[PDB]
Amino acid sequence: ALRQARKDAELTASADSVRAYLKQIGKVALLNAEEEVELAKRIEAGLYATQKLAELAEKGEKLPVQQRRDMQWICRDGDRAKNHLLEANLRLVVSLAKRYTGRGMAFLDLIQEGNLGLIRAVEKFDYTKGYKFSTYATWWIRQAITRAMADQARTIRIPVHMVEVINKLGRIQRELLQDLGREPTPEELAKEMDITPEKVLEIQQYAREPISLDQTI
Amino acid sequence: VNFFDELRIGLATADDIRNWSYGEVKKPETINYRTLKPEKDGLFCEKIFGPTRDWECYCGKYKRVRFKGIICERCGVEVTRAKVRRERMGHIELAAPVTHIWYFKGVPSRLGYLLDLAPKDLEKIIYFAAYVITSVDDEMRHNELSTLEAEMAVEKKAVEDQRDADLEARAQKLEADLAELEDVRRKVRDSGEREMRQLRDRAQRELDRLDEIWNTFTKLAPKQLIVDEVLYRELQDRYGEYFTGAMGAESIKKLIENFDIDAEAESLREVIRSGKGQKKLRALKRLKVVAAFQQSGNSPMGMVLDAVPVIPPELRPMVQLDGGRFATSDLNDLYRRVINRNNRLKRLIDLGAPEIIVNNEKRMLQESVDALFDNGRRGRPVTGPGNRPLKSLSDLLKGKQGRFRQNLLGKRVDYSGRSVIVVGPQLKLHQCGLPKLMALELFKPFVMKRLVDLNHAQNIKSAKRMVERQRPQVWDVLEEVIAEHPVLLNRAPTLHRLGIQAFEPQLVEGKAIQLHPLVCEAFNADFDGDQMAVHLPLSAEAQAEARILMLSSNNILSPASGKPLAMPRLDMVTGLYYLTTLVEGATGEYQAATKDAPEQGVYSSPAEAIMAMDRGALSVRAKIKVRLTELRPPTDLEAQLFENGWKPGDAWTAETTLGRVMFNELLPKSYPFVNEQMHKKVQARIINDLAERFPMIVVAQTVDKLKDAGFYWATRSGVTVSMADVLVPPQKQEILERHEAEADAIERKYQRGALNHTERNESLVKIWQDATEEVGKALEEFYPADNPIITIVKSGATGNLTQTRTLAGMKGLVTNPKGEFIPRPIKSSFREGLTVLEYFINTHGARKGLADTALRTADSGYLTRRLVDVSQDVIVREHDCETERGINVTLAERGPDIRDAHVETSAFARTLATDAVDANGNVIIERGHDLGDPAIDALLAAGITTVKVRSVLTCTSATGVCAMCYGRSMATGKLVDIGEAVGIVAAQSIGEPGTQLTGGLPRVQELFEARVPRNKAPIADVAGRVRLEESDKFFKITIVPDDGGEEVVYDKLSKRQRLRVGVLSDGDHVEVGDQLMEGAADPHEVLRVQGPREVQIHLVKEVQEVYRAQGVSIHDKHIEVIVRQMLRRVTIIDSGSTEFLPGSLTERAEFEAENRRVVAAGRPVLMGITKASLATDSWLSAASFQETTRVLTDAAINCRSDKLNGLKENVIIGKLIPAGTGISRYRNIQVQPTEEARAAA
Amino acid sequence: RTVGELIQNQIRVGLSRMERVVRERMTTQDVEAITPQTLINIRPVVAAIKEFFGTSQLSQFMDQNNPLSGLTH
Ligand SMILES: [Mg+2]
Ligand SMILES: [Zn+2]
Ligand SMILES: [Zn+2]
Repeated sequence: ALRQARKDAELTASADSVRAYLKQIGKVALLNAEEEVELAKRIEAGLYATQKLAELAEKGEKLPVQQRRDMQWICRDGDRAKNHLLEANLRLVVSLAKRYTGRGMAFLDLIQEGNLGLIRAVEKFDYTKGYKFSTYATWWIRQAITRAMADQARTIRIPVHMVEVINKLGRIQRELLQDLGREPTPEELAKEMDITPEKVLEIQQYAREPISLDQTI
Repeated sequence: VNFFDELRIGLATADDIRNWSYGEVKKPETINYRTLKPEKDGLFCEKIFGPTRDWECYCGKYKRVRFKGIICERCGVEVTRAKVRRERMGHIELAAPVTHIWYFKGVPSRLGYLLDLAPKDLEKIIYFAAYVITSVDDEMRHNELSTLEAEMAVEKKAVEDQRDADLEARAQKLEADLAELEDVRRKVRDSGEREMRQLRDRAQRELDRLDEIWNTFTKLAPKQLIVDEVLYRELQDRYGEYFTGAMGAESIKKLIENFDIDAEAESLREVIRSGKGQKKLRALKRLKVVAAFQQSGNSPMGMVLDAVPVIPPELRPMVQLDGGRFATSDLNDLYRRVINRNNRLKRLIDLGAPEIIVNNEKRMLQESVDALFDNGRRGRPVTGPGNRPLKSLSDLLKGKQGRFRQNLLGKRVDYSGRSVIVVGPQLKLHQCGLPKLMALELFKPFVMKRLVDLNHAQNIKSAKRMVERQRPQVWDVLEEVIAEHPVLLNRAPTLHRLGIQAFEPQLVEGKAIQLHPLVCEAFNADFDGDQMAVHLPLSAEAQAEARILMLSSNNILSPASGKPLAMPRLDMVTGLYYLTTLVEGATGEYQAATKDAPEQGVYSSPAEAIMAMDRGALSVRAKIKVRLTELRPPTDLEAQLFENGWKPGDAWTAETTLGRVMFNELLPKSYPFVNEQMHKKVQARIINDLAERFPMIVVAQTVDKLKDAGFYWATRSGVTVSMADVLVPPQKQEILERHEAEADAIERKYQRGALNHTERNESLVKIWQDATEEVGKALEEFYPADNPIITIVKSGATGNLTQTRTLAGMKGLVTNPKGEFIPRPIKSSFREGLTVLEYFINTHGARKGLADTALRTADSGYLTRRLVDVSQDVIVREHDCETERGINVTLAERGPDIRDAHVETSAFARTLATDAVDANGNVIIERGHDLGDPAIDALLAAGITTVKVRSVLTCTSATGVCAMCYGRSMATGKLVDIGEAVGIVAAQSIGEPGTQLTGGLPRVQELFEARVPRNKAPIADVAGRVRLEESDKFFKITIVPDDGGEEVVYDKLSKRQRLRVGVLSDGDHVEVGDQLMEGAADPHEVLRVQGPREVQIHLVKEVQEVYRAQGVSIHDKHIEVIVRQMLRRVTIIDSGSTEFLPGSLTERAEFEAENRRVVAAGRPVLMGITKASLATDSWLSAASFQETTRVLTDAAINCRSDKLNGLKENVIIGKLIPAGTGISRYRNIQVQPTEEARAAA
Repeated sequence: RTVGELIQNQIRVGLSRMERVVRERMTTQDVEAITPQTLINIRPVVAAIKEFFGTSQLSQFMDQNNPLSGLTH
């Protein structure tokens, strides 16, 4: 009744979203320099085979079966390659996702917001340079995550170029709270940002995250 | 629009949700940060939801009322009124459809019970932890299974060959190694053998995997779970025409599409037929949820959501709070999460992302929508600021503070005020007093109307200014506007029907509501800072009903009994008691001198006596001989003196007091004479008699004159309290010190330790209680009758002998915080003043009392809520159901040949079932007799010791009850009305005295809840002769039967519980009805042993006895209305064989109709009131009481239609209450002016 | 437990809130060249006190209906 309900409490609270996907990303083993290059070559060969087959599809000349099945097999090889690469590169995405925990947006979505940037990275990766796909994709993961966190983190919309000021305001206010000890003043904030002290007042009123109705007071 | 009938519930199918919606939500944005207008196709957006402000487009093109129905081509919003923002719902198109949580996390899971899964397995399927195979083609997989088994066998042969080859190679390698090296070698042999063993393990695991793949491929069917998904990965590409499978809710949509319901039904029928036991038990819960979809029109397709509806913008509003801050609703966050996740998933489908990412996005989306519909339903809830969970949609329909319990039941109103109440003793019972400013504010339109209808205000605006300035010209008008215009006075908490009363507002100066002194008994309102609300009925109907129903003058008698509540109390009692009390040895007393002098004290008129009393010559209380004319004489005196004619003008001599004459002068011209002191019981009896005999207006005036005279004489009463007026009795100390002498010996034996603590405590408590009673007797004896304390007490005005006992002599014994009595009593009177010890001991009981009474109000409120919610349906629907069935009331105490004391609560104010036949058949009373005191007396004088009365317990009505079977009403004083809501009257009346209920409230609570007793005393299943087996520690009771067979045995019988007092002894005979032990019989036991009617008697007897104990009296029929609402359903063991689950509570009439079979098997059940309001026929009320989601889910899938026959539901929806003045025979009445009146004009 | 102790608890909780920030601060800052006057967080104590008299049930508005009301309060 206590131990059984303890076991039931152990069994019921099972997935928890994060542990459900950590399992999934845990399965497909990560690549090394050769396999990344091979799968990139395979991807771009597949895309080249599709952009080739477009010609023979739209224009004409119904080619013999063997070469067609070969080209289809190269398309499928490209698909397999991009899918296997995307299934490989994920622990990077979660490792970068684990930086932006409790920053308006939920930790769970930021991984997928990372995965979009990852897929764009996979789209626009250049193997000829031979960069390491982590060190390459770091750009796209970050830019995608922070581009999402710019918009969807807040209830009210504020563009990235007008929220970066609020984030950096937060950071440097934390810095000035850390160093000087006390709270700094909008004037000194405007002296730090090099702006009109009537703007930092305007940006704080935006920085007021809205309050609920059904709250026990 | 204005009209309504039966409401029905269902499941919102994606097409129906799309058919609701006006546009699609496809942006996570709320509002623009600069301009604060909502963005296009986001939350709050003006395109789909209509415009924000009244007559405005988004950009700003049309703001005229001229243009109605036109849709601007610039933005695309429709120019209409802003109200539609509360009436317009949105929708969200999901790329992948997700399931609804309600039919999943509910116990049992319904989705799983439709497609026969375990809820954990279903969970795993819907939350993307498993693939499910939707449809397998047995014929197509069977046909070419041979070839696939051949290529399988080849696929095995290959890996067998490779295994053999590698084993051979490693063996050859080993032998070559040994041959090359030839202890150190034997180790390398061991290593080689180990590696061969590893090859063997790899090979056997591969073969096992292949064999298991073929096994799981061969054994394939719909509704099957895959654990690892390597099986499905290998099964995915090969066999691409035989089976299909998806993860999530789309799979469940395809599954519910690939489903014929009648097959599952007819399979279920043979499963419940053949598979009787656990499988029939599991089939039993499936029966209802499956069989619903056949009898109902709605499909099970609507359990999975392709589109999700969006609650209107204003129910989840974003308005800026004072100081620049923004106040939003949590819904916005959840909807934003859902739409964001959706809009990401769409892009994941657009790009062509991998299936794991997409399915994880779908899982997270599922979790988000699940959370949005119900947060904290699955696992950890979503938290925004400071780790507090956000209120989901189902959170806005559940809990104590969501809806129903607070939001739909009670709310603040217009044309309404609240002030401090004060006694206004000048006023007539129908009149009240209003603070003239408060009044001026309360009738602010009604005054303006008259001020512009007259030439006092030139224009309506100017009138609205003049009423604001409160100018001298409005006050002469406010009388003209308030002239016979009723107002509804209400005090929270409203404990009974007379807790609200309508009055005529008189305009008074000051800041106080001048209440009438007679309605304080009803309102339960002491003038010690209590406040009452006033309401202004606006509609002609409301104004009329205020004047007709709830006018104080009409509501004199209690709904509870029919005793007058609007009667002299506290002051008026002492006033009239002094006025009428005849005391000897007074001034101007009638002596009747013997031969020497005249009689001296005779009076020609009451006027002469008033003239004599105005002089300091005659006292108002003396035996005097008036000659009376205007007052109707006593029955005997009329019978003697006049006989033929009455006495309006006829004169007669009395022997009374001027006060009694002055009192009788108040009572009606034709009413006979009293000549008796007005004790509150006698006042109650007279006013009750007057209420029974005369019209209500007459009584309502006579009681007003009684009030006027009462208070006028309450002054000249001479009732004051003083240190000299309160007297300590002389025997107090003599008794106290005589009990101290023995108490000393008790405490001495206790100190010695010869007597136990409990024995000494008991002895001392007994002694000092005896002493307390003695001091009480001394207080009773010593005090003169003219003493003010005796007047305030022994007139019945207030208090009791106990209070004057505590004030004169000794406070007595006083209890610990536990309840056990402290052996040391309070020997000092409150006149004498207490010692620190005595007072400090007194504090306990006072505080405990204050606490328990401070809880009692809330507990009794809670009880009254249940007792109202249970009897929501019991309204008088028709005149007569035409039955001969009735309950049998004794009406007489075994002769005499000895009248019954509780006739007044039992068989008084009741319609009869039969003709009152006697021994011969000299039939005295016929059917349809009110049973008034004359009739009740006549039935006693006839010589019958029983009568069969027609009650609600035996009423054959389709809906509620029929008028004639209820009996006459207590409120009206006539036959109960064909509209009356006798159920909620009964509920209020039974619910009210719980505050005054000081063995107690637990017993009535547990009785009405029908729960197992605190002391389970057994009743006799069979009659027979009792035998005593005096066992060790406990008892054992055996009844030897009359018919012949086995004797009834119970194991452990509690000795401390005590056997029933004819007394229980070894070798007596006891009846079937008789309870064996002294305490409480288990209602279920009594039902199953005897039957419904004896329990119907027992419950009413038991509920009455505890009221009779506390002194309050309610009329049995009010209990019988609730006991009826208890005993009116059946429990089914196993029967029906068509949409009837075994172990299901079923309503009588609906059960009987299908049971009889013109073209089942039920036993009587006794249900608890909560278990009755839980198992009610209605759904939106059942939802309003408790467990909203549970019942509403069932209601939705069942498609269960409520008739709105119950009042409680018809309160929640703002519709005309069907009870009282809301039946079709009332609400539709064509009143034409009569043909003779028309032409006359 | 009286005003002194009821404050002392919030000083304790504030100082415990400070101890973590100190434990981090001395971990991140250089060895010897740190200066505890230089590196010390004032927030978590002043917050712990300000929050005791800000909204907490045991820090009530004085009953100034009269002296006696205050004295009893
Ligand atoms: Mg009071
Ligand atoms: Zn427009
Ligand atoms: Zn009836």
